[PDB]
Amino acid sequence: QSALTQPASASGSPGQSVTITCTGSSSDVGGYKYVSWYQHHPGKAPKLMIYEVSKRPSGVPDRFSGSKSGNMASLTVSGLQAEDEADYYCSSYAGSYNFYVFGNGTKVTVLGQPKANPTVTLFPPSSEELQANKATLVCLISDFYPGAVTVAWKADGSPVKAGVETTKPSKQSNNKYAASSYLSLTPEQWKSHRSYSCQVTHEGSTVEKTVAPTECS
Amino acid sequence: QSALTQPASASGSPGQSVTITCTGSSSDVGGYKYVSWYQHHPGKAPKLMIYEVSKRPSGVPDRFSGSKSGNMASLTVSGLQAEDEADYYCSSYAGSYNFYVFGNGTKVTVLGQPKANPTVTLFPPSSEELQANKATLVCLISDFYPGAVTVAWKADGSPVKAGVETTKPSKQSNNKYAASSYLSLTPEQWKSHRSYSCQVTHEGSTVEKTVAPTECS
Amino acid sequence: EVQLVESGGGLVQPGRSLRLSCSASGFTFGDYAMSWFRLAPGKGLEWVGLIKSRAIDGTPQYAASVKGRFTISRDDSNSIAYLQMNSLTTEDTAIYYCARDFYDFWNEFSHRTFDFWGQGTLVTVSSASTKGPSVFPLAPSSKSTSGGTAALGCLVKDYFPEPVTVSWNSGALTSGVHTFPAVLQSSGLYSLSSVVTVPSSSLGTQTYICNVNHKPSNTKVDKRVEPK
Amino acid sequence: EVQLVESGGGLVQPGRSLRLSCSASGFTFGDYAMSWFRLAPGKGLEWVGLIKSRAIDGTPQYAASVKGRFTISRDDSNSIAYLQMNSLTTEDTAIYYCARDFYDFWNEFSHRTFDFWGQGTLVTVSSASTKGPSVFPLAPSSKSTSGGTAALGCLVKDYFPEPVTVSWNSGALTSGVHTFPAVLQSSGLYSLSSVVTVPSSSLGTQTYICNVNHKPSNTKVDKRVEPK
Amino acid sequence: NYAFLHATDLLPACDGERPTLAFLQDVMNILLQYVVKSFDRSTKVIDFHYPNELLQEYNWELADQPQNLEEILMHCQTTLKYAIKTGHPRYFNQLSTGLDMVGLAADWLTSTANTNMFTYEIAPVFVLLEYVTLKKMREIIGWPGGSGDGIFSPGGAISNMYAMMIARFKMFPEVKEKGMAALPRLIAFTSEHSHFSLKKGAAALGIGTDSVILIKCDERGKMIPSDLERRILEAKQKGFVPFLVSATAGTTVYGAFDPLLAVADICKKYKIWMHVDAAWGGGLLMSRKHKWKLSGVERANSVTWNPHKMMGVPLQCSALLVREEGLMQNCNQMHASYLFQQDKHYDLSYDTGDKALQCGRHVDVFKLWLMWRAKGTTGFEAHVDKCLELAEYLYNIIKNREGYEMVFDGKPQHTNVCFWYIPPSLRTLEDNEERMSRLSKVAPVIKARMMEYGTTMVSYQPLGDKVNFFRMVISNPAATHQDIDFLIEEIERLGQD
Amino acid sequence: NYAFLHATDLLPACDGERPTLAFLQDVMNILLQYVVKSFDRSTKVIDFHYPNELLQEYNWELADQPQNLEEILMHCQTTLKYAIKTGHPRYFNQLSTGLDMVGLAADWLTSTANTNMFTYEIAPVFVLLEYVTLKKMREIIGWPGGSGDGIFSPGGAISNMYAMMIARFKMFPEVKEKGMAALPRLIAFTSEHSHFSLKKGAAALGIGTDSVILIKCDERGKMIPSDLERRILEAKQKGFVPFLVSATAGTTVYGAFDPLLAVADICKKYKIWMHVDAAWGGGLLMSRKHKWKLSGVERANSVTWNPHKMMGVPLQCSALLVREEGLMQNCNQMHASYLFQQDKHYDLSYDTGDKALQCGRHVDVFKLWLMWRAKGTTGFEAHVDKCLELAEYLYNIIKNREGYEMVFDGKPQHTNVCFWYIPPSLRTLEDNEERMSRLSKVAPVIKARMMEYGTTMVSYQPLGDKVNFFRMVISNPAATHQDIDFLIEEIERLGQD
Repeated sequence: QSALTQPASASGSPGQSVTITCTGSSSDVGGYKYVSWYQHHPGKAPKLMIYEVSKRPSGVPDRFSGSKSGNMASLTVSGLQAEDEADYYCSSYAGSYNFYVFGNGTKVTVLGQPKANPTVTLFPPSSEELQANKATLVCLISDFYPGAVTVAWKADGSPVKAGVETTKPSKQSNNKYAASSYLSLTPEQWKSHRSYSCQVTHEGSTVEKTVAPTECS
Repeated sequence: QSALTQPASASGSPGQSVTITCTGSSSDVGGYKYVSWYQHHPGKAPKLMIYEVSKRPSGVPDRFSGSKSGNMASLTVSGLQAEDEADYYCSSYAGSYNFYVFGNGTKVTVLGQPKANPTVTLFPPSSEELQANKATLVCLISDFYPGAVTVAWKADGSPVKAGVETTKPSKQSNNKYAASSYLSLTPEQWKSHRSYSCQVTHEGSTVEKTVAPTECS
Repeated sequence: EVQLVESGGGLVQPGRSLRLSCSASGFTFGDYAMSWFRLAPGKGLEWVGLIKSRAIDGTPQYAASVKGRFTISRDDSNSIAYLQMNSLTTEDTAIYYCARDFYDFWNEFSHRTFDFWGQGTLVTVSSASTKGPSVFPLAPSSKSTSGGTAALGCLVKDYFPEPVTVSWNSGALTSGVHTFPAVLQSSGLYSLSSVVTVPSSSLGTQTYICNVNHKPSNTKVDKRVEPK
Repeated sequence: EVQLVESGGGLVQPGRSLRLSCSASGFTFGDYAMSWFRLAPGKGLEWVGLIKSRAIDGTPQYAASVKGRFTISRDDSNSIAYLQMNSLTTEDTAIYYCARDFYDFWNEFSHRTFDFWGQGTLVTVSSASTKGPSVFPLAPSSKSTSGGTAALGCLVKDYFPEPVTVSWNSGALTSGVHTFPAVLQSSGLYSLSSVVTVPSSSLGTQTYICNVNHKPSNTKVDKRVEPK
Repeated sequence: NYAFLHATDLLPACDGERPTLAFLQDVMNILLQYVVKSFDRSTKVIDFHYPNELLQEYNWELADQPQNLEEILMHCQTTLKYAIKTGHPRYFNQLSTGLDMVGLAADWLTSTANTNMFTYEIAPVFVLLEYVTLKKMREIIGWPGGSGDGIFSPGGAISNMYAMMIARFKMFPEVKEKGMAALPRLIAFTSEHSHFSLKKGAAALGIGTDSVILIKCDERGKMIPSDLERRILEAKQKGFVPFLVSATAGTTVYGAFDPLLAVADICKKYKIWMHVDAAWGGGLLMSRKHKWKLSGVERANSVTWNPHKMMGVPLQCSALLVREEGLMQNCNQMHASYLFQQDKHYDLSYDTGDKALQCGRHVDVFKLWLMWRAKGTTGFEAHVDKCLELAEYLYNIIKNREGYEMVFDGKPQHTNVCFWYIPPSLRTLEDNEERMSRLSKVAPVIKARMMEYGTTMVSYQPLGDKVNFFRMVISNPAATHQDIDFLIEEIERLGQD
Repeated sequence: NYAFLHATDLLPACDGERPTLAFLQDVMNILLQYVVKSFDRSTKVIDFHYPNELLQEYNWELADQPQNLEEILMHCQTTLKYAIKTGHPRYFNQLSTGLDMVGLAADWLTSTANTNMFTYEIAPVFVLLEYVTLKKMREIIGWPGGSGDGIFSPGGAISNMYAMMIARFKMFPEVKEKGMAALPRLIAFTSEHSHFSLKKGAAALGIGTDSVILIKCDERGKMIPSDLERRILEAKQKGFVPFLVSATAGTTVYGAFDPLLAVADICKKYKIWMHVDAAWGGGLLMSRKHKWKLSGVERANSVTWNPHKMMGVPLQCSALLVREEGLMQNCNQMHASYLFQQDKHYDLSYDTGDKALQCGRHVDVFKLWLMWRAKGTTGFEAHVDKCLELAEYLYNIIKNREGYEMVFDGKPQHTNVCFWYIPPSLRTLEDNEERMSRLSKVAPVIKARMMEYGTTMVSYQPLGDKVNFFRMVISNPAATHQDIDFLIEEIERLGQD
């Protein structure tokens, strides 16, 4: 079914303003004026921020502002504070068959700027793993801000989309700003590609860690 | 048919106020919000004063006020002026079957003081008429104030409501404040009653004119 | 801006047909409803009929009284409405007004309130056939019963068409005399009257006259003679 | 204020039936709509089903996916709603939240916006118990390739139920260590890892160990041996 | 012979008469042969066929060239073969079941007389028949001397819409020109078990389903007066307008009777239009043994009665009876003129044609009137009293026989028996809640096997909370004790272990 | 026999067969005589009688006791005496004049089969007939492979109402929950000469007649494009929503054709749903000689077609064809967990769910299907062309004769001849603008004479400002050249001097 398109992450600095987008379809956001926005703190209850395009509920201050035009809604957080750091979800009525629909949410983080570029470090499969009949390539992406990261695996210059995962931010301060990415293969699949790369994309730039070929091309 | 009930005449003095009532039924005035009031001055087209209970149209003074409650509407003239002296008609939508209905109309008179006592004069049938086999009794009511005057005929203390009419006022001279009332009978019908009276009721007091009985007890 | 001018009125015999025109100006006529009202002298306003906008319907609606003998019509090309009246009764005597709906044709509150009233045209319906004015004296039954002053009068009846011109003592008095408004008395008797006030002691020895003139006929002269 | 409290959560076998309760407070329950939403780990929110005000109708609505195996039910006498889940799949693992309509139940804008969300209750559906943790070393693949500092690691895989406890040099290291939050890899493999950073001079000449414990099984001790 | 003959060779051709006289008789022979064989217990109730099989078995495609008469006779025969016989004694799958002979003959006459009851000018007798029948029906309710307004309607759903339309128009005439947007919020009140057509009417007429309040019912399907009066108070306090209260006499699942006396005094108290939906309860109004059941009906403002459900009348015939004369004409006309007055000879009082939304009207009266002649009120009473005797008998058996549980409290209200049956294996499991899982599947399995065998057909349904239960209805005219006994045995014999 | 027998002893009783067979044959024998008499030109159509007299003559009273069968047979015979002879050739009073033999036989089978199209289980073949027939009608329109949605409706008025409801629900579905009050002002466009069904629909559905805007028509009778674009422009500027444009292919007053192709581009430009009313136009689609008039029909979104007027089908069969699949179920159905449950014996894709406001409807398809088999498309074409020929014959006569004035510009349409007739004595008078006074009375006087001698029946009406005119319509199959020549002569013979 339809899921509303929201950018995964957004950021700003204290006392500044920031605006978040929620782009739907003609069958949801474009079809109705019933667009809501929720705020979600980790492990807690969702809180209503905006209803009916631009209207607030009681006990939310007048620096949160809503608006929409055509197939796209916007939330604008003016006068940024430290505590405004949360997940922001948009939702729409979407007719009887689908009923409700939600977005993919946006993580707003308050500090901003490309403060620290990631340090990437790669680890190849152990002797114990190869004997077991498995191969795990592990990539560690250390100490970086903004929190948003897009990480990709390339074997001999080809992108690998199979047998991978990367772990999400948690409560701990040092594991909020670090990411681990694990690629799992079999030994006679791992042997076929000489060179393994772990490349990351972040607001500041791109940073790529690899192991160079052991034969001449 | 439904004709909306309006008081015949109402009056006041400059800088004061006056309020006019228009009482209908539950199926007209009580049933709908489409109630209008018109102002009519002699020799000129009707003018909308109030529509939809209390709304004024463009360029009508902000001291004519409309209101309603249940089966009865009101027009209220605040800060009364000389030019406010006119006929005021009320009208209502009455539903699809009858469409519109109107009131009797109300004459507003600007003075509000009983300045002079009316002079009433009665006249027996003309000799020329009696020879013709007709009898006309004429009653003249001079110099009455402030507004309207109500006259009735009594023959030997019994009311006569047949074969009579009274002359409607007009702007010219003292014809606003003078009225004629003619009663027409036949001689062998007129001779039956001993005494003919012309009695009037007016704002200031009471005034009764008569011709005394031929035989006295 | 909006102006409505009605024409076609006059004196008409009962049973005969008559067409009233209403010529509009200041608005685009074909998109608007038009309504007919009638004002009878001192009897208030009455609704006659209604014709809607051609964008919203366009078929005429009438009132009970005039149903199937009056007919409302339009010429949208020249901004002009008509009321055709067939088989007039004496109860159809009135000033007839043309009126515009207050609201625009797209509007929710359309066809519920009327404004922009014309000047109206008078329609009088009459079967009177009486010839010339009959003048009647109004004077005391016996001498010197009225105290300090006496009031004399001339009563004018039978005149048709309206009205008559009254003067006291050959036009010597336009001050101290009062001529009352014309009105219709029972069974076609159009009726007027005028008063003159004089001293009580003047009666008999001083002659007072009323002179009455009627344009489609001839003039009349009436004297007040001693009540012996 | 209005308070919603959800209960019934825990670890449950696949194919079984389970009832989640939501106990409301702060309003006259039988006249109000109640809605169920689900938050899946590391993904968005989804609507599960809705049961309406009995004044408005009261008939429950569900989502396509869960239709014919989830059932929403009420006890208006004790202000408590239920979600019954039948034949649970491992893909039904999520936090389930209870929610109240924002508007008053008579109102025109009813059944369009939801507020007063509870804490939610976690439902985990079993990936099946198996043998104790397998520990794997993550360390350099060739002699002295390091700069000013060297990083070592322990990778722990093939465990369930969760969690595991990780210690470095028998609790000596409370600094220079990073332990990542547990992740789930393909084929039901729960996976955690920890890194330790030390000086490049030390490597090979100083003994470093990772200690892993899992309470429903046995503890493991893994040594970092020479790269050469 | 019908190889050589086509429908263009029939009348009004100049050779047409003789083949026309033949063809109608040959068709009528096939109809008689279908009719007689229907009313037998040995013949199976149903034989089941999927869509696609029938479409490959027989050509149903529509023709370019005319097709000769023998093909048309085959098409008739083939259709009547595959079609389901709705006369059967052992067929309780639908509320409509059965078929009387006089109604059939009347509906055949109707289709031959071939006219439109929207005016007297082309439907002379039929307009008079409408008047006299509806007058007698209004008398029977309790309205003095049969006075009031009335319309023949094709079905109860359309009758509910007409009633709701009149109810609206009574309170606010403006809707015709102005539409729903102009007017105050119209609130309607109805029982929690009330039929879905009332909700459909609300959606259709622009009023919206939200503004139609369901008020809560007891164990028996009967609307709670206190919550009703309270919700009326709440509504009228908030500046909304209560216009319609729709109270139910014989609910279509449980057969339940709302408290008419209570609702009538509420209708007075807050000035509300009263709709009594007696569509599936109407039959009882004939009877003088049991009249106490309908207590309060005399003070109703609009009544829905279905003869096709309750007196056995061939399909399509619903009657909407309204207390006040003149309403329907005023409600539904979209001009003052309107071409039945004043030039036309016939009086306004009986025609009065432009009094419905539809611009032609079926002659649904003639079947009902000719049946009411042939059977009478005494027949309708006897029919109803016999159906109630079977329902009393049925309850007395099943309640005290093992493995039967009722969906509602006490005796059937009504002849509607809403029950659950418990297979032997299940019976010991007294334990709360868990037994729902098996129970919710029993009624499908039984219905499947019933339809396969063709032995007896009874309806099943779930209703909201209440998992899939059996709904035995006794509106069949060809029912007798033996079928009831057979069905009780058949349910147990099939529903095991 | 029948003098001591009652409805009770007929079927479904055991004794029933032999009496029931005899009774149904006796009823049919009366109908068979009625039919052959009714079609003859010598049989007088009506003897006119006031409502009161016709009632007082005979026992119409509703018996408490069962009446005896002898009386019931007489009641049939007496009704058939009094009732109109609607087979007649010279009878043009109504648009759906006349009766067809195979249709009659089919409508008897329809009623005898005695079931409804509520679900496939209770009406198997008939549901399959609806599919093929409506598919074939979509093919005849021009929609690919017969693709789209469709329902058979009980007359045009209900089709228009359903179409308007769909057209709304396609823009905003929220009407179902919240009603028309919770939505923007929905503006609808329609021709100046439009039929009253649209007004009735607009009132019913809560949108109001004021929200329906009337666009001006030319001399010939068709909706002017400039005014149409202007009203759409005005509406869409003023913050109102254009939702429906209703284009009239064959206006019921005049037979006039709006320009479908032209309007379709305007519909596309402003995103507006296109309703094509062909209720008095439908027949023309069959004729491959004349089809060119209806070019642009292939763009239309909802089409109302009446078979009963145009193909001869027994009365009140209207077909609503909708371009977009799935709309009708979602629009009209509450949810719904009884009819449309997924645990059925067949998969739910074949439904045929709750696609109208009415709950359940009779198997009316069978007659049209059987007629289409028997006559074919070629027979329908033949009929339509022969009617158009007769209209051109009639035209050539009235064209070249004094005192005959056509109401619309140029020659016949379609088969509508809309004319004024001027009596001899009136012909010689100059235009002084009041001649309408005499002209108005003519059609009433002629109508009285025509009916009183029973020689022919033609429809008369005034329309807006236009005084009383004759609307002659050829839809009768038994009409001939001789009857036209006779009609022209008869009008002069009555009208003089």
